[PDB]
Amino acid sequence: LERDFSRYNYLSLDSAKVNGVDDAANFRTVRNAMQIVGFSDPEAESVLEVVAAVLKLGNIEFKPESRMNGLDESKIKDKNELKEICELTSIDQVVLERAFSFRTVEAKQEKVSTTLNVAQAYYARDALAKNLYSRLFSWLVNRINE
Amino acid sequence: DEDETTALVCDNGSGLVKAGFAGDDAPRAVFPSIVGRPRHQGVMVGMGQKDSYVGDEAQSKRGILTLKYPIEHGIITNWDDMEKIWHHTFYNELRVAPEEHPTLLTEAPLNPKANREKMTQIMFETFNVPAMYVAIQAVLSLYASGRTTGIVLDSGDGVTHNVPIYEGYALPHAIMRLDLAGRDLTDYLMKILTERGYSFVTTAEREIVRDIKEKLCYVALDFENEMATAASSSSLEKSYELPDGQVITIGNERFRCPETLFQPSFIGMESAGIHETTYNSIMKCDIDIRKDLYANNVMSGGTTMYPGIADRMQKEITALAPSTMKIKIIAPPERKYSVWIGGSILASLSTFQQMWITKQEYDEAGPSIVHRKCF
Amino acid sequence: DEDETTALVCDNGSGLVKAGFAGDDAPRAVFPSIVGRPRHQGVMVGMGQKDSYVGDEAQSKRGILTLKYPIEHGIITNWDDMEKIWHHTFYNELRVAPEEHPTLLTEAPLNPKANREKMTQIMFETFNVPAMYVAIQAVLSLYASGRTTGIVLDSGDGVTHNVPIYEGYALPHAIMRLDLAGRDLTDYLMKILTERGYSFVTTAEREIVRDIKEKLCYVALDFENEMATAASSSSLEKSYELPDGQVITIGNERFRCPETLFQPSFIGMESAGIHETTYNSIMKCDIDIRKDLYANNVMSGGTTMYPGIADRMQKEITALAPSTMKIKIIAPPERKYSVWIGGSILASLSTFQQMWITKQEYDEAGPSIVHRKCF
Amino acid sequence: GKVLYQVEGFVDKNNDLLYRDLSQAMWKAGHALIKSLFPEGNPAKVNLKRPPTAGSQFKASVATLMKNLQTKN
Ligand SMILES: Nc1ncnc2c1ncn2[C@@H]1O[C@H](COP(=O)(O)OP(=O)(O)O)[C@@H](O)[C@H]1O
Ligand SMILES: Nc1ncnc2c1ncn2[C@@H]1O[C@H](COP(=O)(O)OP(=O)(O)O)[C@@H](O)[C@H]1O
Ligand SMILES: [Mg+2]
Ligand SMILES: [Mg+2]
Repeated sequence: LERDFSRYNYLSLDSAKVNGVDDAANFRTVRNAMQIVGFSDPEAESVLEVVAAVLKLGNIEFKPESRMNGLDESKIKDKNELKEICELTSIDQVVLERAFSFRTVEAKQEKVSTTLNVAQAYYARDALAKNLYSRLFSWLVNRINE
Repeated sequence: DEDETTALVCDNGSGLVKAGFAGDDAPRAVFPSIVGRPRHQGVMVGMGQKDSYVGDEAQSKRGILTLKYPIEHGIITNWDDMEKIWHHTFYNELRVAPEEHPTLLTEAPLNPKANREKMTQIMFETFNVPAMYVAIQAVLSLYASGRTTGIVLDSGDGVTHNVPIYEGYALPHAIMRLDLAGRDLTDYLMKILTERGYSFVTTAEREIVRDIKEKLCYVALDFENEMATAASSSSLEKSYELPDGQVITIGNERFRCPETLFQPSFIGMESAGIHETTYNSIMKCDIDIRKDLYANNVMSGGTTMYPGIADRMQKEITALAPSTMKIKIIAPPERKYSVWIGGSILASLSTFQQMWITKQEYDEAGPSIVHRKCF
Repeated sequence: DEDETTALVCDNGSGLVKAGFAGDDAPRAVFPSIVGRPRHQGVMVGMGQKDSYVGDEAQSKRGILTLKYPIEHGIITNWDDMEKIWHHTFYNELRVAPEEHPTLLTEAPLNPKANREKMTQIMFETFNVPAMYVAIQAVLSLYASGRTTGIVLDSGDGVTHNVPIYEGYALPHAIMRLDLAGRDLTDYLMKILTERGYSFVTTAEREIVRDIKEKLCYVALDFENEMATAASSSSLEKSYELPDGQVITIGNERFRCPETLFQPSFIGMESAGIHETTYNSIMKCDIDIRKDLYANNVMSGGTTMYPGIADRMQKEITALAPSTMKIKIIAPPERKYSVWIGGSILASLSTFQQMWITKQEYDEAGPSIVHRKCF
Repeated sequence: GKVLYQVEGFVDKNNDLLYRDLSQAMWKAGHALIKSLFPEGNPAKVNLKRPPTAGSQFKASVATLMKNLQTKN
């Protein structure tokens, strides 16, 4: 993770500071709060890897290509961010790289990979981020309720 | 059964029944539309032999059956056999009650009237569906295409047809129907395999030739250059192991089989070909539509899963179309199911739910109700 | 909306609605006066198809519409369609409330009485404008001309008309009205393009021929010299790329299309022509006016945007007028909007503000109030 | 009262398109937490119908809450 708030797609410089509230003290308040409610010490770091992933997905952007003729392929402009997330989440890079631009239509016994355009690549990226953070949040609620 | 009462989409086009629920990206049941009946005596007592085997089971037991497609060229010809196909579709493959699910049947454009009327009669009277809707198949291919503007061909097993649509409006005076499709290419491949020396005449052997067509055939770009290329050497000659026996070795038949789809004089059918019925279907539209058709030429159905049919298609249409036009052949890898997939998208629309043909109004009006409410 | 309550000027002449606020040098809304209605079935469900498309949107979607001009020869013929044109004018293009802005409508001289009466009825009763004023269009062209003395012709899409004015005083006994304008030249260009070999008969193709007329036609000075020049070689022959297709190549039709405006026997209309109705409109005035008319012959409206119509006009009138007269054809490049622009200048006058026809006196007198207070 | 809704961005913020290969792709993770988050990601069972759109998800959540509040006082 970088540390400047202009360096992230989901954030900006214009929202970095509530005038009277600092984020570090509340951060230590949370990590002190997780010890009472049963969250273990590698467990909270394992959750912060997921929150790190949700922050880092937004820096992936897409461009169109000429082959094939239709439907038109999208590709990643630069895969530094893909390499950092795929090393971070312990996923092979061909799996997620193929998982941005294509989708398998799987019939009764037969499956095929088809192209998504640029806009639907942004919707699959946005939906992957907020669905990942959402199911993380619901899992935290289940872990508290355990 | 199903947890919901979500509507069914049953694409039963001409040679491969594929069906499922609405909202799915792929059909849950894909099986060939065959009815096999035994032609030999049952000599083993108490085995459990049936009267007729349907679909995939008839494809397995095909060595002792005769295989009858109940639907040919998009027209249902054996209504009791097609009743077995639908009964196997809802009750065996999907395992669902049709009385709780609306069904979305597909037909081809320019079909007989008694096809859709009697299909409506069997859907409401025999299976007792709550609502049905018969829709033109290439329109559904344009739903899964993600476009409201484009000319579509699907090329099923019995019928290929161009439907040009501009801004959501059908152009029914420019719909082309050509009765040349994959079953005719299977029969022509049986003829030219008989030319090489392999005699397939049995309906099971016809399915073997269909598997040769699906696995080894491809569309040439220049038929005389690939023809002289195969005449030059053994570069493109590919071998196929037959079911339960020897290995055949086929050469130019790989591209002479689907070239009939571009040159219908091979099977003796006087027509213009798939590229020229596409171009004539474009030219029978209004003029200020035409470039939007050329930029959205959709080739998104069945038989057109050959390798190199999009390059041949863009070559022939680009040769026919005037210059400074952008000809774009939309040929996704979602083909062979996109007519179903757009069936799922059409059934999943909210404003579509008034366009179902229900009971009570079928029961008011009779089987002509589709000619009121279907296109 | 608008920051002020500045009066609107809505020039809706016969074929091109152009409108805006007073005090502007150019109208903020220019769109063709068409209403397109779909003639084909809507086959895509839930797209967002409308009942009728108005103006520029109907010009875009014209491939699947039929186009109906609600006003022909300066006379409104479809009042519900013209209500759609005005509703689109105030609410869609200008995006303003007509209850807060006075409106300045334009008509042609020698019009039907129920035109201005029912136009007044729709302005006050349907749209609820606070004040309106219907004015003769060529008088407004003389406002933007910067003169109080001159004879004016505008030549819209449906009507050309000469209004001679001397020292601010109208000469209404010498007003000429000729119902020969750009839509008739479009139809005659459709006929002679059919003569060459290009068959345009569709209303969308009629708009294509209108675009050919606007882009490639010009007025010859000597029709037989340019006619024999085009008969000599391919010097003046110019090509036009059609919308969504091939390239046409037109020759003498470039100058046979607007020569109908000088020789109305081409379209079979028995009249004197635009130069001879201008000259007869001069000669029907008093004698000591006439030279001031010749020095201020104003040609400042619509159809007369052809290349070389001012030279042909000065040639024909100078041939008709006696010698030692200074014939000056005032033809600015501010044409096709100057009838609107003088609408803005007339609406921006201080002493004009008592001449508006308001409520309360329309509400006292009824729709004949224009025949009290308009010319 | 008459609440004014700005229509800028409704379609971009209703789209919840997450499909099969994303849940499979994160199911094949070496991180056991992310694999624990996505039980739908196994290719050894079919991935059924997708819970798109997000408005139907929120309608489903409010419907769940109203099935919660009805059996209570
Ligand atoms: N991979 C393939 N390549 C060539 N031909 C194929 C291929 N798959 C299917 N076909 C042919 O297309 C036919 C099925 O077409 P389809 O569009 O599924 O028709 P239906 O309308 O009945 O759904 C098959 O029966 C077969 O002849
Ligand atoms: N550049 C041009 N050359 C020739 N004719 C034109 C040109 N521009 C417009 N026209 C013709 O003039 C008509 C526009 O006239 P206009 O005065 O705008 O009509 P209105 O009286 O409705 O304002 C169009 O219908 C078109 O046929
Ligand atoms: Mg089908
Ligand atoms: Mg005008």
